[PDB]
This record gives sequence, C-alpha cells and structure tokens, in this order.
Amino acid sequence: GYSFSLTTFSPSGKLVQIEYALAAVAGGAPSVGIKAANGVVLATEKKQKSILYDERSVHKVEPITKHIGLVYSGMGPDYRVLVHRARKLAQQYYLVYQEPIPTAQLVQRVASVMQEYTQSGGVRPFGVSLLICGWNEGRPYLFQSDPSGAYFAWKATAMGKNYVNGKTFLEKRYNEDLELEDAIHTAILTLKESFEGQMTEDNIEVGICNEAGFRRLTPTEVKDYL
Amino acid sequence: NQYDNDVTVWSPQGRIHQIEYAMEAVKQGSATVGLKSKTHAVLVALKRAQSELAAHQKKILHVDNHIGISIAGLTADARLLCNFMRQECLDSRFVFDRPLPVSRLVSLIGSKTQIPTQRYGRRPYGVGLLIAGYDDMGPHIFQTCPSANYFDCRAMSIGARSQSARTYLERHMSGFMECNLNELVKHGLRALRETLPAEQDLTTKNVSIGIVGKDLEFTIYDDDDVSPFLEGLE
Amino acid sequence: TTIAGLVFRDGVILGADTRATNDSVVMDKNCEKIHFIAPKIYCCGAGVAADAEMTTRMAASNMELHSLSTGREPRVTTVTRLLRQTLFRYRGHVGASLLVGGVDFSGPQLYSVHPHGSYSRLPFTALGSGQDAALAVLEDRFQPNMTLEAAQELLVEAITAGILGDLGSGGSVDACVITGTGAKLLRTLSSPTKPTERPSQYYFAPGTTAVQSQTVKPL
Amino acid sequence: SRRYDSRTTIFSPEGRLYQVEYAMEAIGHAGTCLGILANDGVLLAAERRNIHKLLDEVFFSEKIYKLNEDMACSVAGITSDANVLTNELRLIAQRYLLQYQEPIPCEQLVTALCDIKQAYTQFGGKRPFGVSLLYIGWDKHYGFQLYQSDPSGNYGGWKATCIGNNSAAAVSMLKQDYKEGEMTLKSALALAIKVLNKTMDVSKLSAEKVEIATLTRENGKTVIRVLKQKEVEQLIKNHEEE
Amino acid sequence: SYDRAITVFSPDGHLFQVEYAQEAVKKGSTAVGVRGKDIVVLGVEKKSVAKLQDERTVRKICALDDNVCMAFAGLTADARIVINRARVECQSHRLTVEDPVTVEYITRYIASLKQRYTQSNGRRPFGISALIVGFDFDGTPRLYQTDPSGTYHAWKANAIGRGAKSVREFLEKNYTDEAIETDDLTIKLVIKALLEVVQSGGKNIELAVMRRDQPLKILNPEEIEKYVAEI
Amino acid sequence: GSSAGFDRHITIFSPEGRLYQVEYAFKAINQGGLTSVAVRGKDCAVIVTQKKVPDKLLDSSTVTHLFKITENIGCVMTGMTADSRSQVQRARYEAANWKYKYGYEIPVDMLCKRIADISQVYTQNAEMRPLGCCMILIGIDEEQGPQVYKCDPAGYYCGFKATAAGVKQTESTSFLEKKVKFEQTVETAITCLSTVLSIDFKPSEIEVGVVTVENPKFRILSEAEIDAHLVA
Amino acid sequence: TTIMAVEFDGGVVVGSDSRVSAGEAVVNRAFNKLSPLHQHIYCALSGSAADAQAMADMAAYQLELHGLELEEPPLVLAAANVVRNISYKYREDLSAHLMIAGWDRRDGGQVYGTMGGMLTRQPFAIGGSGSTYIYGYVDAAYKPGMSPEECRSFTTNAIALAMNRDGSSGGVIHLVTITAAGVDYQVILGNELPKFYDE
Amino acid sequence: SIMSYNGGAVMAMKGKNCVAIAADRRFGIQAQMVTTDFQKIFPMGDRLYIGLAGLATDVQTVAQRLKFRLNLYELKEGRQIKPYTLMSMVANLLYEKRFGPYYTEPVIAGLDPKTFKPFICSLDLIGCPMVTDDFVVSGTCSEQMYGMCESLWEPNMDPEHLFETISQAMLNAVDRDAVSGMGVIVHIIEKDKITTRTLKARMD
Amino acid sequence: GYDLSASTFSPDGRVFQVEYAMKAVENSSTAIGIRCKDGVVFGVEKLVLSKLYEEGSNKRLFNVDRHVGMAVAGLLADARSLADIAREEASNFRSNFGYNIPLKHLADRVAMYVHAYTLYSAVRPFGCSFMLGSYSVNDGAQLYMIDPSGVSYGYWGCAIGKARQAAKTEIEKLQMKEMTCRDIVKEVAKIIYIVHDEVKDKAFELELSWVGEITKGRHEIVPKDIREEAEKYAKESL
Repeated sequence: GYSFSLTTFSPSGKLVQIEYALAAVAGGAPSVGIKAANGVVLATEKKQKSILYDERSVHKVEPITKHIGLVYSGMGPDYRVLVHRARKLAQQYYLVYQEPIPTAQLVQRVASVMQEYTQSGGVRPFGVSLLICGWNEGRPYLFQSDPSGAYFAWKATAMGKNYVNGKTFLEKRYNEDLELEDAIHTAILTLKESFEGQMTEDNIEVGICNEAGFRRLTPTEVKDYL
Repeated sequence: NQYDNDVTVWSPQGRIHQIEYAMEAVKQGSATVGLKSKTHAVLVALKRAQSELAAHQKKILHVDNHIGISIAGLTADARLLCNFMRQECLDSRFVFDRPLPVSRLVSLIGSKTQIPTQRYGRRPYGVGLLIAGYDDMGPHIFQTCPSANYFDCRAMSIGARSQSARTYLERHMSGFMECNLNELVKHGLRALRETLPAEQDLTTKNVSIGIVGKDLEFTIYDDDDVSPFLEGLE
Repeated sequence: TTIAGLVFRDGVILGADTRATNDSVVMDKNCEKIHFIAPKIYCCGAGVAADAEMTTRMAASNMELHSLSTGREPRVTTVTRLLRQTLFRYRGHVGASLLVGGVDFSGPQLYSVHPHGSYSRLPFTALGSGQDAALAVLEDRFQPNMTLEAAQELLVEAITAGILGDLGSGGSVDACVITGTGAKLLRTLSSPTKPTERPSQYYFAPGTTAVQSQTVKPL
Repeated sequence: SRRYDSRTTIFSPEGRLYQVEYAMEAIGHAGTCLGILANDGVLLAAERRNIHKLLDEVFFSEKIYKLNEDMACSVAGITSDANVLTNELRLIAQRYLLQYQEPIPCEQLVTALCDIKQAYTQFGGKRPFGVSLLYIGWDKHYGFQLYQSDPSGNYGGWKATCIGNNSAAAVSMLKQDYKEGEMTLKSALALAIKVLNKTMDVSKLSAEKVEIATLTRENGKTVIRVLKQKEVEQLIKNHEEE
Repeated sequence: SYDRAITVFSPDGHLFQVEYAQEAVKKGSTAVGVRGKDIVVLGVEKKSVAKLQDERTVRKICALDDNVCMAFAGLTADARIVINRARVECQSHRLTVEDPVTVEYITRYIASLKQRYTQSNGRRPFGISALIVGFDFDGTPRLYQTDPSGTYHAWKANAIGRGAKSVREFLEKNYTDEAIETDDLTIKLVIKALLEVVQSGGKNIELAVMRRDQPLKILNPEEIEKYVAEI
Repeated sequence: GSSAGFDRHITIFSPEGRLYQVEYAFKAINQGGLTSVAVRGKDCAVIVTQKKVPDKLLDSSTVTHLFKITENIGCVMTGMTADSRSQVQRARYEAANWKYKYGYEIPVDMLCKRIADISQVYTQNAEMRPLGCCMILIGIDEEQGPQVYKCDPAGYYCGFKATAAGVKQTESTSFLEKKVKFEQTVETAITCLSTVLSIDFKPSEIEVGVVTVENPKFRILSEAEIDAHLVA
Repeated sequence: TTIMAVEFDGGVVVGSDSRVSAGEAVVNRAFNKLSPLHQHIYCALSGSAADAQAMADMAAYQLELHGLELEEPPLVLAAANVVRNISYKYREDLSAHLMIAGWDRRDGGQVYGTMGGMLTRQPFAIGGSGSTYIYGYVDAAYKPGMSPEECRSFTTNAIALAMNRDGSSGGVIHLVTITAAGVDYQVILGNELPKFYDE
Repeated sequence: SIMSYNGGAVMAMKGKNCVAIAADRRFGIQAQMVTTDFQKIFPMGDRLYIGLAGLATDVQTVAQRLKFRLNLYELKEGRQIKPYTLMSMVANLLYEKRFGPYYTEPVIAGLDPKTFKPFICSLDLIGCPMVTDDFVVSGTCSEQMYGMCESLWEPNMDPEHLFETISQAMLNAVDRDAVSGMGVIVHIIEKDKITTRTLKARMD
Repeated sequence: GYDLSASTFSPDGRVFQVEYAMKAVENSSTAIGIRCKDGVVFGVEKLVLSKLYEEGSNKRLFNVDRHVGMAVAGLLADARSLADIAREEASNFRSNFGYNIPLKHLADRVAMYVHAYTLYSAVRPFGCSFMLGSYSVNDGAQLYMIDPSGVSYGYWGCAIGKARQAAKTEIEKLQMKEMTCRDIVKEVAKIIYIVHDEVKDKAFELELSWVGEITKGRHEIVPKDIREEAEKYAKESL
C-alpha cells in the first residue's frame, strides 16, 4: 500500500480531501437526532430505489451496545466499517472496566479512527458523518462525529441532504423540557420537511435511547407514530 | 513518453520500453564470441581500455570448474549475476556432490532476472551474458539477455557491432563440431576480429580467451598466454 | 467447587455452590459461579477462578459481537466451539472447567468443556472438586424429559451432595433455569448452612486502642 | 507509487517546507487563544467557535485540556489533530511520572511533543499536525510558565502570546500593555478581556463566546480551573466600566 | 514504511534537496565563531527580539558536553534533534572510552549523521549548519563547522547564517595574532564581526565563551553592553 | 462533473464527493455483455443467466456464471470473468471458515455482507482497484426462508425479492417491478431475461440454479429440466 | 478406548466404544468416538480427546473446502492424507490416532491407519488402548470376502471382547456402515452386547 | 515462598457508611528488618485506597503502574473512578501477566464517588476479584487475620467502632506473625473525612 | 493516463494495462491445442530468429507435471515463470492430498495467480497466454487456456498467437471428438503449416507434444518418427 498521505494541506490551509468527504455526507439521505429530557431519538430516510429491495434486510440505525446506537449520512459501506469498529471498541472497553462504555468515551474512540484516515498512508477519509446517542449516568447523550474526526455534542441536529433547512426547523421546535414521545414527533417532522413523497413506516427507520436501553423502533410502532 | 520509465508499465503496442532500454546496454558493450565444437566450448572477448595507461577491463570470469562466462553491459550487474551463479554452483556441489548442469544453471538465471521486470520500482539487469560449460550432455554455449530470455546456441556474439561476428559465425558453423581446440579458437578469433574497425587489430592486450572441454577445466588466457592462439591468424 | 447441569423437558438447569477457597481456607462464602454468556446461555465455572472468570467474560463479549452483527440469537454450539478453540490454543494452561447450558433455536443444549479444549454434549454433567458427589446423585435419579420443578429438585440435591461431601465446596446453592421463554437466575436457591447465633460476646470502646499519631483530612 | 506521492517532507527551492507553512495558514484561521503569565499564576483565554444554540454543554471545555496535575494547554487549528497531540502529552507526562516519580517539568513536556511534530516534517511521507498549542504549567525549577509550539515542532517560552485568528493584533496589544513582573492574575485577566474584546469582531465580547482557565498554587498544590460564566460576565462588565 | 528517495542527483550532478537545505541555512540568523589563544567564543544574532519572550528558551548556543558546545543556523527544530543526538553520543563515548570526546570527534559524528540523511530513503536533509567549539584533553582550542551536505572543516574564525559571507569578509581582514592576544580582544572581535550585520547593535547579540577547563559561560546583557562601549 | 488532481485514477474523493473509480468499475460489469436475474419465490429462490458460447471449440461445460459456494448456497456472477472467479473463491473460503469457527452454516445475508465488506476496502485504498463484477447469492434460511442477496463493486449489499445485474439491469428491474406490485418464480425469471433480450432461448442457452424449502441443497437444472419450463 | 474399521466389497464398517476416562473416573460413558469428516468419510478418534477433536475438526474444514473447490466428492485417500499430514506435522505435540474409513467412487471402501503421521491401508484396523487385547482374536476370526452383516458382527464381537478386558474401554458400542447408498448408524447398548467368557 | 520474602499484612473492613484499611509498616528481607515505615497502602482517590501485600518490589511496581493507568483514565474521562471500576482495572492489570505475575495480593477499600457507598474487595496474584460485605485480608498472616475478623467483625459499625475493630484485628494478628509488624497504619474513610492513625504496636 | 496502471479503471470500465499485455501475446508465434477422443495434442510454430541457435532452443512446450503439458505464447520469460508456478502448484497438491492434481483444479489455481497481477500498480500483468493439457483414465482428456486477464476456459480445440483467428477456422473443420492422438498429430502439424506465414516471419520449426492413452497418461514430446510422418503429411498436403 501507499505509505504517503492522500490528504494534505492546500496553500489556503484547507484539507480538500476532508472538504470533499463532507460533500459526500451532505448529499447523503437525511438524518435527525434529538435529545429529550428522558431520552434521544435517531431517525433517517431509508427510501429504496425500487420495491424489489427487501427494506427489512439492511438497517441504517444500528445498536452498538445495550445503551448506545448509531445512524449516519453519506456512504453506506463506509458506515458499515465504522459500525463494526464501534462495536469492537465498546467491547474492548467493557472487557477492561466491566462497565458499559460511556457514550462520550465511545465518540472519542470512534472519532479517533476517523482522524487516522485523514493522515495515514494510501487511504481517503470516511465519507460519513455519525450521530451517536446513548444513555449513561441517568442522562441522555447525542453526538455528531464528522469525517475530519471532530465531534460535537448536540441537543438536536440534522445531517445529510437538506441539513441547513433541517437545523433551522429544529432551532424553532426543540426545547429542553421536551419529553421523548414528543421528541419522536419532531424528529419525524424534520424528516418530512425534505422528504420526497409519502413517508411510510418502511421508508424511515427510527431508534430510541433511554434508561431501558437503545432500540430500533419496529415498523409497527413507526406506523402508530405516523 | 509516459510508457518508458517503469518496468511494470506495458506500452500500447504491447512492449516494455524499460526492458528494451536495458538491452541497449548490452549492445554498447564490447563484443564477445562464444562457439563450441564436439568436445570443447570457448569464449573470446575484446577487452576495452578507458585510456592508454589503463588496464583492459576483465571480460571473462570464472564460475566453476565446468562453467565460464563472458559479459557485456553494466559490469556491476555482471559481477552481481556472476556471484549468484557461483553460489548456485557451490550449492549443487555441496548438496548433490556433482557439478550443476549448465542448462539448469541457465534456467535459474532466467528466473532470477525475470522477477525485477515485473515489480514496480525495480529494473532489469543491464548485462548480456555468454556462458560456456561442459557437463554430461557435452559442451554448451548459452546466451542470457537482460529481459530474462536465454538461448541455447552453437555459436553467439553480443556487444558493439556483434552482428558482423554473427554473420561470420553463421557462415563457418558447419565445420565447428569436427574442429579441434586450436582450430575452434581460430574461428572465434576470426569472428571476433570481424567486429573490429578496419585499422585496429586483435593483439595480446585487448583479447581474452576462456576454454572448457572434455578433459580440461575452465581456464582463462590473458596477454602472453594468448600468443599461441594469436600466432597463425591470417 | 461443585457445579452441575441437566437437560429437562423444556430446557436446561444449571447449579453451583458459592464457596471460594485458598488451599484449605475459605476466602469467599458467597461467590457467584454461574456466569452470563448470553441472554439464553449461561456457564458454570470450575478450576482456576481467574481463568474461568476471564474466559467466560471473553466468550460473552465475543458472542455479543456475533449476535449484534448477525442480528440473531446466539447458538449454544457457537459458544462451545469458541470456548474449546480458545482453550485448546493455550494447551490446558488456562485452567477453565466449564458447563455451558443454554436454549437456542435448535432447543436446549448442555456441554462440558475441559481445560485442554475437549468437549462433551450430554443430558447431565458435573465439574469441580465435588463433581463425583453430584454425579452420584444424577446417575441414581436422572430421568429423561423431567418437569421443571423435578429437575430443580434433582439439581439442588446434586449440588447439595457436593456441598456436604466435598471439603472444597460449601455455602449456598445457586441455580439457573433456562427455557424457550425466559431465564431464571436464582442466586441462592437454598441456604443449607449457616453459622452459630453467638453464645458469648466481646466488644471494644472508644479508646481501647493506644494511638501513636493522628491525621484528619476533611473533604 | 511516485506518481501519486504529494511529497510532504521535502524542501522547496528557497529552503521552505510548504506543508508546514500551509499547516500554519490553517491555524491563523482557528479560534483565538491567548496566554498571559502573572506573578501569582498563568491563564489561557480562548474564543469558542462551537456557538450554535443546539450545542449541548457536556464537557469541561471546548479547547482547554488538562495534561497532568500541574499543566493545561489550549489548541488552535485542526481539532481532530489536537485530539491526537493532547492524548500524547498526557501519555508523555505519565511516562515521566512513572519513571522519576515526579511531575514532568513544563519545558520537558513541550520539547517532547515538539520532537513528535518535527519528525512528521522530516520523514515518513505524512502531512504534519495542523495544530499550535499554548501550554501553562507550574514546576519546581521555573515556577509559573507559558509555552507556544507550532506545526514545525518549534516552541518558545513567553510572558504573553496569542495564536489563532487575529494573533498579530493581540500580540501588538500585549506588547503595549503587559508589565514584566508587575502583572497579577487580576491584571492578567483584565488584559485578556481587553485583548479578546479587540481580536474578536463581534463588538460585544459575551461570556458564552470565551473560555478562561487559570492556574495557581494553593498550599503546595497546583490548581487548574475553568472560570464559570458568572466570573467571565463580571470580567466583561469590568472591561465595559474602563 | 516510506521508502521514497528524496535526495537524488540532477543532470549536472547536483543534489537539489541538499542545496535547498543550504538555502534554509542562509535565512537563519547570523552565528559567529572565533578560535582564540586560550578561549573560544560563539556569537549569534537574536533577529527579532520581542519583549514578551523568555530569552532563555530560544538560545541558539547549547552545550553538548563540558568541553563541547555549539551554535547553529537554519531550522531551529532540526537543530534541536541534531543537538540531542550529539549529546547522547557524547555520553556513549564517555562510557566506552572513559574520556571526554574531542571536538573533531563529535563534529565528525554530527557531519556523518547529516550525510546519512542525504542518501537515505524517506528522509530530507537537515536544514542547519553548526559551529562546534571546545577544548581537547591537551588544552588546544577547536572550532569546526558542519553543513547540510555532511562536509566539515576546522576553522580559525567562521560565520554561518544570513550574512555569513559579509561576516567572513570582515573576519578575514580582521583575524590576526594581534586580535586574539587576550580574552577580551577575542570577544571584541566576535562582537565587532557580529555588528557588521546584526541591526541595532547592543542587545541583539547572544554571546557565550568557553575558557580552558571550565564549563560553558554565557555573557549577560549588561556584560555585553560594557564590551560594546569599548568598541 | 467536477474533477481535481488524481480523483479519476485512484479511489479518492472528487470535488462533489464522488468516487469515479468505483463508478467506472460499475461500467466494467457491462463489459461481459451478459445479464443475470434472481427471483425469490414463496418457498424457493432461482437464478437465471445468459449462457453464451460463441466459439464452437470451447467446452460448454466449463462455461458457467453459476457457482456453488456451499451445499445450501449458490450464486451468479456478472461482469469481469477473472474478477468473478476470485470473488467466488473468496466467498467459498469465507463460508467454510465461518462454519469452522461458529459451528453452523453461514447465513446468506452474513456471507453477502462479508464479501461487501471486503469490496469496501478497495474503494478506500488507492493501491488496488475495485473488482469489476457483481455477486448475487441465493439460499434458504432456516428461520426466514428463501433469501436473495446482491453486493457490488461499491461495497453496497442488500436483500431482494427479485433483482438483476448486467447490460439490461434497468430493463430487468422494470419487468420484475410490475410482477411484484416454484413454477411461476422460475417462469417469471426466465420471462424477464427473455423479455429484455427478445430471444426465447432454448435449454442450452441459459443456466438455472435453485434452492427450495423442501430441497435446500443448491441445484443446477439440466438441458431436459430447463426445456420443461421452456415448453410450458 | 477401542476402535475398529473393516473393509468389505462395497464399503466399510466402523465401530468403537463410548468411554471417556480421567484416570479411574468415567467422565463420559456414552461418548460417540465416530466422527464424520465428509458425507461418505468417517474417522474413529483415539488417544487424547482434545487433540482428536481438534484434528478431526481441522480435517473436516480442510476437506470441506477441498470438496467444494474440485466440485466432486473427496477421495478416501485424500481424507487420510489430510489427516496424515496434520498427525505427522504435529507428531511431538498431538497424542491421538484418527482412524480413517469411508467410501468413494474410485477405490470403493477403504480403511486407513494414520497413527503418528504414518499412513497405511489395511483390510481391517484396530486402535486405542483396548486394541491390544483383541489382536489375537481379530487375526483368528477375520476372513476375506466378509459381507456387510458379517463385518458388523465381527466388529461388534471384537469391540465387546476389548471392552470387557480394558479398563479404559466400556459403555456402549457405536456402529457405522458406509457404502454408496449412504451412512447408516447403529448403537449397541449394554444389554444387547455380545456375551463371551466373562468368568 | 516469594510472597513471604518481604512479609506484610493488609486488611480492609466495611462499616456503616465508612470503610477502614490497615496494614503493617515493616519492610524486611527474609528475617532481617530494613525499615519500619514502608508504604503499603496507596491513595487512588479522595475516598479510594488500595492496600498491597507481597513482594516489596512488585508492591511498588503495581502501585506505580496502577497510578499511571488511573491518572490517564481520570484525564480521559472527566471523573473520579468508581471503586468497582478500579477493581476491574487492577484485575485486568494483574491478568496481563498471567504466566509471569506480580507477587502481590491487593485489597481495595473506598466509597462510591457520587453515592458514598462502602466497597471492599480483594484480588489474588493473577487478578481474581472477590467482593465481600464484611472484610478482606491479605498477607503472610492471613489466617490470623481471618480468625480476628470472623469473631470481631460486626454489621453496621460506626466510624469509631470500626476503627477499634480493625485495629484489634490487625494488632493481634501481626503479633502471631514473625514477618509482620513494626507498627500499624489505619485509614478510616468517611463521607467528609479521612482519618489516618498509627497504632502503638510491638517493635519486635 | 488511464492506461498506466492495472489498479486504475478507465472511464468506460476497462483495464488497459491488462489489454496491453494481451497485445504482447497477439504479436507472437501461434500454438495449438486439440482435444481428441483419447488425449491432447500441442503444436507450436517455433520461430527461429537465428541459424546459430541450437535445434530445440527456446522450447515453448513444457512439462508442468507427469500428466500435464503446457503450451505458451507471448513473452517467453513471463511464460517460463508461469510454468514454474504451475509446477509448484502440481507438486504442492500431491504433497497435500496424495495424488495427481486434476487439470481443472490446476488451471483454476494458476489462473488465480495470473489474476493477482492485474489489480495493482505495484506489479504488471503477465505478458503471456498458455494452454494446459492432460489425460487420465478417471478424467479423460482435458484442455484449458489462460490469458493475461486470468480467465480460464476448457476447450476442444484452441489457438493462441498472431494467427489464432485463422487457425481456429482450420481447427473448426475437424471431427476431433471421434479422433485419436495418432490421427490428430498429422492434423495439428498440417494446421500449423497452413497458418504459418512465408514471407513475413520466415524460418520456423515444428514443436509437437501429446498426452493421452497412447502415451499412457504421461505428457511428452511426440516421437521423431511420428513427427516426421506428421510433418511429411503436412508439407505434402498444403
């Protein structure tokens, strides 16, 4: 393999490869995360090209541990790699400390794997941003990790296609006092703002995180919420 | 332009320029002739001299008691290959207690020199070789190339203006098998002198001879030792 | 240590004592020897405590990763294979004697895993220093397809025999019931032994110990 | 493959290293950090750039990292790079403490990270770290200290310095106002707010837009502490009155 | 692992990378070394002298051992690496030969390390030049100079960095036996030679001397000021 | 269609965030001039492919795009032949290894994911190019039933009811779309291929691999077996 | 442990006892020592349980891949060669003999002994700690041209005689008959075992 | 035996909302005493302490390596480590040298950083944790400590009563052990304070 | 420069570097392989570039195994290393499973090795195409051909070289399925003489090797007497 960096500084001090990885994310399908007082919701568009695609086959909203879950915008097969890595990092942490990894410690480790693909030899950055949610120390957590390996803690955010419009919509609608069940509604509504046509309970996917743990809402439940 | 820099870059015509450029190195080298009879295998090379006060460069090296070589091209590469050949012969004598058959040694060279012509960053050996030897299948005259190809011949010539020697070689090769030692060495010398300029002539300074036969170990003759063979040439 | 397992009509039942000893001295009078591997798979540990503990934690961690990626319930056969392949790698240097019991898609399964890597799929097994006493009970009273309550009673008796017959075992009896539906981890199913009610008494006051120096640091 | 190599660690015809110079351009665009050293302590004051209303606060601080019991740093430039470097300084300090059973002197820590930074400039073919640090520390050899390092792996001790956006301006403003030896933490903090009020093009400074750690000695124990918003607000108030 | 050749030959037998490393030395601050009778003096320019900078942290005159010290010019970060390497080598020599290394011996080592970096894969040449002074066991003063290429010579008085040529021209026409007669005179020479380039003469020069046997000494601002008044 | 530096030669991000090299590898799949169709039934899964032997001296028995991964898993490759064979060999190795370490047959969705993971690496590493082929796997799951999965050069994979690959991929999808909105499954597949190819091929013109609930073992239909479905 | 395999025109008959011991304690009295490496190829394990199981699993995996690559049922000789190689390569580390018996379409029913890395084909083979007591019996009872039924009887008798004499053998007798048609298992319980002079 | 080479005894005791940790102060090689104030109990937080008994060299190494890991752990995560988590950290550290272990049996005593719940445990040389609700002993005179603790320990003791209990247990236990003694240091860990006392002990 | 590396796909999804290597095999002598009823026959139009070369020099027919023969076209050095790779495979198979490697398996293995040099910029694709022929009683006659891309196919009749498009039509008009090694040796020789160019590419030698029932499964050079007849029937019938 090539042992020299494929991401390097331009004369303006930019790392264009990372700027271009971010372009990939911004063209990805939309994703939303909202941290309510008693939980977090993750929600994403999983519109499929046809009706031949067995929608139930592959999942964009994925558990990492009992208490942490992920969603992403950008490049699906890049996401897969990260999901597997986060799962291995959370296990590694549990085998040492015998306590499930705090959300912010999972975010730092995963983000660190992302930064290495901005500097290591022969590789391109990840064309993915992550939203990670978790519950630990009786508090809900939501983070975004980008392709540069920078992370940020949000109350609520949107990414993928139409994120700027999405964020403005979440400025206006989010409050701190907001309970989960409501959070879920404004998650699903932020998606609607940019959705093509007829959001069913099989062309979005929704995960929740609270005291009980992290789980993917079942299509049956998504339907109720719609 | 974009195809003649790396050995791993195939050109659109189906050629590899780098291997062709490495063959040019053998053509710039001093001419050397190799022929064999029925019981002997000889090598004759024209030694070049940088200046009048310099010694003529060695062109005939020892490999083993039944194998000898003649080089053309990059001398550093010639010494490299020679070392490899010497080791192989030594290994054969250590393991099987018998001389390594010339044909088998030639195949090892082919394989060794083939590797570098397929890997990025590497280059072909820039040396052409003439191998004389004597095993159980009689005397042999092999010719190794920079592109890892080798030919089994009755007589061969490589180096600057070696085509003229080759032309002479082809014309007198019919009476090589029945030729005797003295006779066979004359033909080589005559063919070697054909590549030389009209003015210049072969002497005991720019001529090196190496012979290996049925009952004779590979020996090299330099300067004064090449007087006998030189005496008689028309 | 006395550990045992048995396959009953609707699942498997695991059992173990709660005594941990150092040579011939009781260190822990209530150590848990029935470790969690997965939601429907448990494992009893005998032999080197540190080895058993680290091995099951590792197996549970690896089974979790597998379950997360496949998105399905872990099979008991995957666990035993993961365990024996690891144990065989260390050539018996990792002293872990395990009794894996669980219920997967193919039904109830029970395995006995040894330190060198060998394994045995059986209807009932027993490991540890009190393994012979428990086996004696099993051989004498085990019937195929026993009822859940009848199996518990038998397992309790098997563990009980080891607790009273083997010097290495003692304390309480822990049980673990696994079926297709749920899992019942019965830490302390029976407490057959206890200490005296203290005939005499001895106490110290607020100055019975002569103190040389003192240093108090407020937090 | 030579064709795709960017050639990160070679000199230009004037004896310059471009990657380092371009890494430095990155930094001059990052949020402003400034360090001032007083008689009774040292402080760092950093512009925050994580400002959006939906950001959660969950963390000690955005850009101020504690390195060991006796030192902290703030960073300017590529955040994810800064995460690599700050984790490495923690490892270096703990290596020293393990070996000598004593805290690492502040200049030894700085130097050892800068060796890591110079190596990226000379061999290995990777891009450099796009990070400048300010480090504040107390040690038994020199007491209160403030350092700056840059992507070349170069460092230098200061009385007061600034990196990031509008650093040049901050520096000329510190050259006007910093009193050698006559500075107290109160005075330092005042000056920070003054310099930070001028390097930030938002007119009203706002205690939400800045982060201020101070580092002091109390009873033979170093105390590092991020000022709370009230204190910063007051600090700002106090500048308005001037 | 990076195995790309950075330093390679050019059509007229020129090593471009080595010449680019020499270009970096030319932009470095001027450094002057003068070999006196019983003393060795080093003097570097301070270039941009800020009032908020801790003077002691950016000294360009370090000590490699008790008898060996050095001043450099060019890339400061690169200089630090070289200096550390030399320091480690000095302790290694002191442990295997039970003796303080000679000035030329450590000069040879640093030069060798610099050459090694001009013919190795994946690395660029060091962008610095160094002036090495000190005394050997017998007591004779030494003054050496190494550059990026790896070549080194023994000098009487040399100057490196920006304005090395200018200082060299003035040193040739000012270096005599009646210029290094006494310790004071030798120091004045270096200060006077440093005044030919360094702007705003006075506190813009960093001076340090090494008298026979004793450890390296550093002249203070007022101590240098006094010398300037005599010139 | 913006481009800068070497973003069309190696797998690096272009200005718009695209991976041109990966996109070119999708064009390499159509270079073989073939089309594949996989249809999932109620209790079966079938894979039909275009069998073209335009050479006469070629041994028709050695010409096939259908491969046996495991006893219960079969697949159909589309695109660069040599690349396909290496991927088939990799899949077989992955499957055998899975059973050896986990104790049970690898699920079709897990096998497809494993091959897709390996393909992803090629889109992130510049030293090697992606494979110019497409893999479609069929197999019977013990808990979910008939399964049809397909992964590509981009590293993307998914489960399908029916899906195609090749030159007429867009036309096979449009034909199967209307049908979704044993015998019929096999017929539908053949129909889709025939419809987009307009040829109504004979028994020796196509290959058929199937897996049913009753007969899970991967099977390949013979000339007499293929003709029977063609006559009806 | 006592294991046995006999060849017959059309296939093989493999059999063994079911006793797993740890010194004087029986750790498993109903263990199956016959493991299938492939559809028509079986192996009888003897020696160290962990080693035998480790090698059998290794061979099954290797043969499985081999079978799929060549798209044809593996040869019995190939299976024996795969076992022989492993047994020979790790002869100083492993301590178990994996008897090989099966049937292929090329050389019919074959029985191979792979003890210690050495490979030899025999008409019938016996291994394990209890095999020493039945050497004389099998030599005097074996007759060429034995039918499948006669092979199972021969096998059953021999193993029963060994089980009664050897302390490391006992329990039930696992029997397997391999032929073109397929594999047919059979278990002879304690009460249905052949009786001989036990006085 | 390597564990008795330097000698030493450590014990932890649980009380009502308070923990006690004590140890001997003797540092000796075989039968010869070298010093009488060797540290065996190390602080791992405001209300978290680790007691180490066994080979002196390993006692110091483990303590130092644990500090290294704890410091880094407390810089990474912005919080004080929990007593249970420390136990696992130590177990992991001890288990790393599974076949060339540190000769030391640690005992941890402390209160939860946020809930102030008493916690005591002991680990063996290879790292096998053992959490108890009464007491844990470790050292050359463990048998003697067991006897004392088993009869003297009572449930729900207050800070003063707990101090007297652990002091009497250690004092009388080290008096029957030839290689343990030369003073006893006791640490009483409470919600708002830590009390360190050196007992009047036999110096023979 | 889309055609500079094998790890670079061109805009229309083609790997030009591999195609350039196929051009090297295109501008080379023609070799033929025919699968008869009970064996395989190989024939190569060995071009004698010089009269100095010894009769039998630069052989393009190799024995990769006791029962396997190999006929190559293109870069002889590349072909020679591939022959050694093939030999290694056969030898390794026998040591692992205890018997002669099946031709199909051998061909698949070597093809994968060949395919490995067409994905990276670190190496270049092999500049040669070869044929594999063998015969056994349990397998019958088998013939395979591998090119620079790594594709491996089984054939009844095959041709590789500069005149493969003309030799295929000549091979087409033949009933090789009912023919035998003894009878196919004359047709192979005849076909080779037909495609061989007179004016261009002058001076050639005929190389003949076979494996089948006649040679008892062993691959070997066709006997001088039989080759004589074949060459005598090739020149007389042309």
